[PDB]
Amino acid sequence: ARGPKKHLKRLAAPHHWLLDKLSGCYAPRPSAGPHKLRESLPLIVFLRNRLKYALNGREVKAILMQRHVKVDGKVRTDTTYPAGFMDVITLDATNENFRLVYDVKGRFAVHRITDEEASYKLGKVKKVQLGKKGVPYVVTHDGRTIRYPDPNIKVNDTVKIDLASGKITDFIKFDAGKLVYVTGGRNLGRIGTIVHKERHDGGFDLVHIKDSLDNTFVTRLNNVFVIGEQGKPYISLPKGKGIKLSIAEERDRRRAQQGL
Amino acid sequence: GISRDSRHKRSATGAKRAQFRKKRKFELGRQPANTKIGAKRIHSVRTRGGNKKYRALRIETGNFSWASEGISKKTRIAGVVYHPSNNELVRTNTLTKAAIVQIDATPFRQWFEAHYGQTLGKKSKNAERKWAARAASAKIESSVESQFSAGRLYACISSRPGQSGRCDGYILEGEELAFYLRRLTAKK
Amino acid sequence: STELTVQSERAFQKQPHIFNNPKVKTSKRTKRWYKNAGLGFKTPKTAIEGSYIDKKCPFTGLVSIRGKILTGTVVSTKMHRTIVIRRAYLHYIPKYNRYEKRHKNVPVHVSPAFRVQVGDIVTVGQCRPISKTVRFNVVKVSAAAGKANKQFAKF
Amino acid sequence: PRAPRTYSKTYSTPKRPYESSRLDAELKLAGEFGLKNKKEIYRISFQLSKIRRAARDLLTRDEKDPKRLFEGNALIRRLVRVGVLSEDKKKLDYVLALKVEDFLERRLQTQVYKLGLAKSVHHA
RNA sequence: CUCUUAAGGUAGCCAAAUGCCUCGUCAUCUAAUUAGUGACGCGCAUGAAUGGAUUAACGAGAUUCCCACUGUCCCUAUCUA
RNA sequence: GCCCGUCGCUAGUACCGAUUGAAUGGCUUAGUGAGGCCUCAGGAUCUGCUUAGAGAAGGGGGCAACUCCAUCUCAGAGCGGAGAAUUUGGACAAACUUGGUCAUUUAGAGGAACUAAAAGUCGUAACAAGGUUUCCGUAGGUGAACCUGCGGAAGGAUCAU
RNA sequence: ACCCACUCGGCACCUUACGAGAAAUCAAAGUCUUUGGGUUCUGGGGGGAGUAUGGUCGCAAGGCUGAAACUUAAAGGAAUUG
RNA sequence: GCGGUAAUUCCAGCUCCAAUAGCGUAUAUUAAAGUUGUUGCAGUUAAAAAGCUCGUAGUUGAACUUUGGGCCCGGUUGGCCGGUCGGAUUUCCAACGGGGCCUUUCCUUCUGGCUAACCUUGAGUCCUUGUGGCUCUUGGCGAACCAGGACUUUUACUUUGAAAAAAUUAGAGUGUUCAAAGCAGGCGUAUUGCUCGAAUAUAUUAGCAUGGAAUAAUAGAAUAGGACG
RNA sequence: UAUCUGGUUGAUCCUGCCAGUAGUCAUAUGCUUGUCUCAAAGAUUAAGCCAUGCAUGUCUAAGUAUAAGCAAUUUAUACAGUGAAACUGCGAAUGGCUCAUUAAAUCAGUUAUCGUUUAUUUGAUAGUUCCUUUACUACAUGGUAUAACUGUGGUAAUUCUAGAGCUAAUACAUGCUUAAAAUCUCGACCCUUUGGAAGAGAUGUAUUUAUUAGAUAAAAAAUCAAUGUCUUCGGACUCUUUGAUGAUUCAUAAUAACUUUUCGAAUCGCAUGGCCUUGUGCUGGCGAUGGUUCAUUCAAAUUUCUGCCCUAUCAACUUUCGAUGGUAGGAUAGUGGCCUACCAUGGUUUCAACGGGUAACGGGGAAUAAGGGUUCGAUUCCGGAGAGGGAGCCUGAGAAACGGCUACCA
Ligand SMILES: [Mg+2]
Ligand SMILES: [Mg+2]
Ligand SMILES: [Mg+2]
Ligand SMILES: [Mg+2]
Ligand SMILES: [Mg+2]
Ligand SMILES: [Mg+2]
Ligand SMILES: [Mg+2]
Ligand SMILES: [Mg+2]
Ligand SMILES: [Mg+2]
Ligand SMILES: [Mg+2]
Ligand SMILES: [Mg+2]
Ligand SMILES: [Mg+2]
Ligand SMILES: [Mg+2]
Ligand SMILES: [Mg+2]
Ligand SMILES: [Mg+2]
Ligand SMILES: [Mg+2]
Ligand SMILES: [Mg+2]
Ligand SMILES: [Mg+2]
Ligand SMILES: [Mg+2]
Ligand SMILES: [Mg+2]
Ligand SMILES: [Mg+2]
Ligand SMILES: [Mg+2]
Ligand SMILES: [Mg+2]
Ligand SMILES: [Mg+2]
Ligand SMILES: [Mg+2]
Ligand SMILES: [Mg+2]
Ligand SMILES: [Mg+2]
Ligand SMILES: [Mg+2]
Ligand SMILES: [Mg+2]
Ligand SMILES: [Mg+2]
Ligand SMILES: [Mg+2]
Ligand SMILES: [Mg+2]
Ligand SMILES: [Mg+2]
Ligand SMILES: [Mg+2]
Ligand SMILES: [Mg+2]
Ligand SMILES: [Mg+2]
Ligand SMILES: [Mg+2]
Ligand SMILES: [Mg+2]
Ligand SMILES: [Mg+2]
Ligand SMILES: [Mg+2]
Ligand SMILES: [Mg+2]
Ligand SMILES: [Mg+2]
Ligand SMILES: [Mg+2]
Ligand SMILES: [Mg+2]
Ligand SMILES: [Mg+2]
Ligand SMILES: [Mg+2]
Repeated sequence: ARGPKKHLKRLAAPHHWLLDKLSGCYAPRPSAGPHKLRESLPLIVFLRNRLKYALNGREVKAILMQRHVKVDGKVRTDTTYPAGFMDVITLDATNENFRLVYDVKGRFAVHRITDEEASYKLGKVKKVQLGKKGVPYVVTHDGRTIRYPDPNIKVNDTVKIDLASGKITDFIKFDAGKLVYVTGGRNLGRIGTIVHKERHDGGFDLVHIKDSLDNTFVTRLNNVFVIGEQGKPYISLPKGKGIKLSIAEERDRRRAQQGL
Repeated sequence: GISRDSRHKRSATGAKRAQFRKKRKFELGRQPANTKIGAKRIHSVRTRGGNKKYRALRIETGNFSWASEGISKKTRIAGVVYHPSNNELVRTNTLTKAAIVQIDATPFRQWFEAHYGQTLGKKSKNAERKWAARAASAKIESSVESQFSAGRLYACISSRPGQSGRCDGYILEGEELAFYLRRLTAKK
Repeated sequence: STELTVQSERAFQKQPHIFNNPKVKTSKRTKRWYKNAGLGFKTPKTAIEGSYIDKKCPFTGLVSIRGKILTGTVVSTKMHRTIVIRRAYLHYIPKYNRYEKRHKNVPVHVSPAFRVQVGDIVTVGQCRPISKTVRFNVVKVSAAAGKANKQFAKF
Repeated sequence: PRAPRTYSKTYSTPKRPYESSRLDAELKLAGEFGLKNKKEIYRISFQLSKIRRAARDLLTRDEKDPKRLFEGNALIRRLVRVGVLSEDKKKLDYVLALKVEDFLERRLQTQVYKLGLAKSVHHA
């Protein structure tokens, strides 16, 4: 329709944002950025609808315009800026550090992290090609380019990132039996270690998953993000550790914790 | 303007299709360069998303590669001789791709009689060396040799002058030359 | 379809950027290029042995096969280097909880590395638009004749 | 451009409009519990109508079905929690039985009357 | 019902090249129509090889309208033999 | 008792119908064809690079000879740019004139139906062996229902020699 | 040629009614709310009307195809008693 | 269907009924309608079997091809005890499913990469008189899937799953004073915070991924131009 | 949440419809109307016509200030604050409204781009620019020509503008530069061998063409043409380098050149510091705007499979004037009969083509509660289409835009 679309209507915004139906019409439209529009948390939704730190959005621009907030170490004044999976949100004032990571309901959770863990991040390499002048490069789900990676680093492997500087310190090959975080589908937010991979030339490989409850499931490879080894992750998981109890199981936990 | 859509143009069953919306600008098309020979004249064309396209009208010189000699030179394009699509392009000396032309050949003779010290048709120390390390090389070819006598070489335009503004090609050799030669005289 | 001449057209038919130097004497004449399309389709020997050009061939040509892979039965071999196949299927009509025989006809380019006869089941695979209609290219012949030499004379 | 403000209605209306038995039966409910409308009876029997429906639907699923368990126990505990469903009959073939007055007996209209405090449901 | 006949005009058709009255009445075409056409019919006096009705095709036949065309006209002028 | 048709009255509906009838909308032949766009020309003017003159400047470093860079100023000369009005030829193509086609409506003297409708006039066709058993197909005929010829049917008034 | 018994395959009658049906009746008109062997065709209140219209076939008479506006509370079937 | 002189239908008065901040009329549509009939109609006489046969498309179409037997493995309810400080698991037990074996039994197939599994056994033993029990390397499982080569009769059905917008709908939690709603809210040290949420389901026809091999199609070897090597 | 009742007859049982009955996020209309919450609303008919007002503008320390503007104070004799006007930039292609056209179109679910364009965001990304190469080319930084403005004016009239005089830039138009190294063709000389050499030029990126590398399906030899490195001078060459995909002529690189040569900072704000051979020398802090190619992101454009209402009183349809396919080209951002040329005779259909109707935008969905269904969706979300009707086009990353222009019709 004649060009780029600059608005977002409520009910059109993604549901893992948890925006209320009423109280206006529109939603914040995530800016162009590191993360896809439909998977992302604009700074306003974070600094307001989650952290309850600012009541307006008019207030939320007052916070960012003092450069309290910094994403992955750079400052970031953009209200709708598309923050996303694995990004580190730091408030200079209030000494606070976050990493954006998934619920088992598929929602971004407020997750507080240590000051020292806040200086690195996990990229998933989406592609690795041979660039200009023979320099091979790697690019990560968040749209970083790292020139001169290790030759052994292939697509679907994940990557540890210096933040402060850009460079890749370590990588984790995509391997049968490695700690996996589902980003996509209804299994979004579950954490399952990789049983085995269905091939399917022509498209859509499938990655079989078994979490630490010995429950199993399947997703498309595109939705599989390697975080580490069974047991030891390379990041601090959110509470619940991506297991996914049934409605029954969850009705009991919430009604067993009662006595005041 | 011109429109490259499929919305006109009956469906495969032959059914007549109604007109749905209007002409969009992104299905547009423009008129042929119909590029001619001599006296370089080029107009750029502002295309989708910035992106100049250079529409050549009237080109004299081009850059032509002897492929078996692995060298490229710039010569006068003399004229159009054969065209597969339409003959009026030949008769008008219009330059398009796949057009068969004739070119100067003196830039190619000067290279050959220097590089090979042999010449065609019919003393320095280092040069004497080089010219010996060559031939058993220099046998050229008949149908390519007799063309230097006339001083004009058959080459097929490999570029798109109404697109790039360049008129470029490669000297005819091998089977290609044998082909288009038969076409010439058994049509001529 | 094709069938002989190889060189009959107003333009010289060749493969792009496949050069044979006339200086270097060769016992094969022209050098010929090909590939495997993928997905397991054997690139048939008549493509590598052949002299035909066909830039729409999935093996010796400049088209890639990607997207749908379908099978239908050959209903028409008439137009040059292309055929029409019928694909039947039953369509479920819920109110009556029953099906009806339907069909579509898919125009598809066929390289003259296959000899296609009408009645042949043929495996076909998708394409960039080749023409106004043809979106598919013939990648395997799963049929043969269906008792052609069993059509012969008496005792 | 807004969210639709949604809604639904609370009452159903009787099929056969003039039935001496049903009009006798209904007025007696308004007489006992202090109602101003036949709609206040219509409203309740509509609530009951769907509860029976949900209970009818669950009762057809297998016993110890995940859905039947989650939604069946939840319907029950809510009917207990207000006081319509008796603590013994807690397994929902009674919610399938029930009746209108069990809901009417639970109205703050009536409970202000039930222990003193009112004396004549109209004064309530 | 009455007189009365050899029988008392049937199927058709119509102000028709057949209708006095008559420039019939209605409709249509026109600015306007004693014109034309379509209807109407107690039809002075229509009508069945005195042939009735219909009818493609044909007509230097009679008649009405339209398009084109025009010095027929408005309104006349000039040229050649 | 029931009951059928012509004939007569009021009212309504749709049909046929001279007008080679009318109106709206969608395509569309032929002819004419605005406009921007592409293109051959054009040069209202206003500059460019080059070549030479005359009058002054600044020194590459000398005692006379010798000599580069940038800048302004008027007789005079070669080889490219800008670029208005204008204009050649195009593709695109609105629109006008005259036709045709499809769809949807619609006026009309008159004609001919049907209904409301029960009834009025004329007869008695059907219902009783309905007073000539009834009905079917066909064909001719008569104010009207109907009559009559040739074949059927029983739904007959005969399950029977 | 006849008689007697059996068996196919016919044209029918007789008695039954498990069964079916609004009944009259029906070895199918049965095995149908305990509703599904396979398949073709036609009907959807009465009148308008087998009319109009278009197409099509015919020498013609006419045949096949075949509406609507409007009207209307019945029309109709079998059986009962008069 | 009432009204032509005592009108239970009109015009009023009285009284009464139903629904009630709403109630009536008109139009449409849905249920009633098994009067559109797949579920599920009807056609001798009520509407309805084409005068008759042939016949293409279409729909439909007899029966038969691994059935039966033996062993192993481990699951999920439920019984009788409960050992225990409402829930626990072993032995006893039936029941119902799943996997894999061997019975003449391709499992696509080589060429190794791999092994988790016992025909192994190398020692013997925790311990109930011992096949109750697993750690444990030196001759001895292929398929559990890597990846390369070489090839593969086509389907319908059904299972599970992925890919999947929100609002709607179904539905859980929460006392908006009730409710339609909303997605809130609930706790203290109410002087400097603590804390659960913001589920779940449907989402089919098509495409994709996985299991099943009944039912129903399809192809195969007869001028052998067969199958193996 | 699986119900029926009144009407054919003297009475009966049927067939069958009419009537009743109930609901409607379904409109109207009548009578009636006190409170809380919620709040649809010129869709239907006329995508008919429109008075007037409003609905798109926009500035940071950080592109341009001699306002003859305001403030003056506070160091600022080039400027420095604030700041109209105007330039320059970006935006006006989002939003909002409507549902006319539209029936294999749209739309939906599912695909494809190994068939493309993409402002912005986000990550990366540039020592090469001159020239016969000692009497050098502004790099301590090259050129004018304009608004606003000043003044003279024209017209009944408009967001009309003319002649005249100035002056800016991140506007316009120009134009220098930087290490080392290696590889290539040339080659003055010298000397015969098996042969080697000073020093001359070329080599950024982009553009266009031709050529080459981009291996790999398990192992070995000989000969021809060239021509590499190492001599223990017959001869040997040993270690030998390899990216991604199911798939590529892929990514990337090599050679000969080609170009009215793309880009490679003549920009702006803050701070002002080191360092000696004391030149105001040579350095140097934080970040702004830019800039080429690649990536990411917002997108776009096409695109695979399957699915639309009524209609045979529509059975044949498609190729005038592309209909179906082949070759070549042109055009496109790019695939493609998109278009042209040449060639062929193809493509669809009773499994309903083609045609007609639609009081037809499609979808998420709505109404009706045994189930099966029937009916509806202009309309709060998604997609598409439009701006009185048609067509055309400038600007631009993006529009065939209409609160843009041009033309025709009304
Ligand atoms: Mg935004
Ligand atoms: Mg052909
Ligand atoms: Mg007359
Ligand atoms: Mg006359
Ligand atoms: Mg007279
Ligand atoms: Mg006249
Ligand atoms: Mg007349
Ligand atoms: Mg007369
Ligand atoms: Mg006479
Ligand atoms: Mg005659
Ligand atoms: Mg006459
Ligand atoms: Mg006329
Ligand atoms: Mg012109
Ligand atoms: Mg009689
Ligand atoms: Mg009689
Ligand atoms: Mg008679
Ligand atoms: Mg009868
Ligand atoms: Mg009285
Ligand atoms: Mg009264
Ligand atoms: Mg069924
Ligand atoms: Mg019926
Ligand atoms: Mg009958
Ligand atoms: Mg069978
Ligand atoms: Mg395998
Ligand atoms: Mg009656
Ligand atoms: Mg009656
Ligand atoms: Mg009666
Ligand atoms: Mg009704
Ligand atoms: Mg509206
Ligand atoms: Mg409107
Ligand atoms: Mg100032
Ligand atoms: Mg300033
Ligand atoms: Mg919009
Ligand atoms: Mg100038
Ligand atoms: Mg026919
Ligand atoms: Mg072509
Ligand atoms: Mg419409
Ligand atoms: Mg609709
Ligand atoms: Mg809609
Ligand atoms: Mg619809
Ligand atoms: Mg409408
Ligand atoms: Mg309007
Ligand atoms: Mg028009
Ligand atoms: Mg427009
Ligand atoms: Mg407007
Ligand atoms: Mg607009």
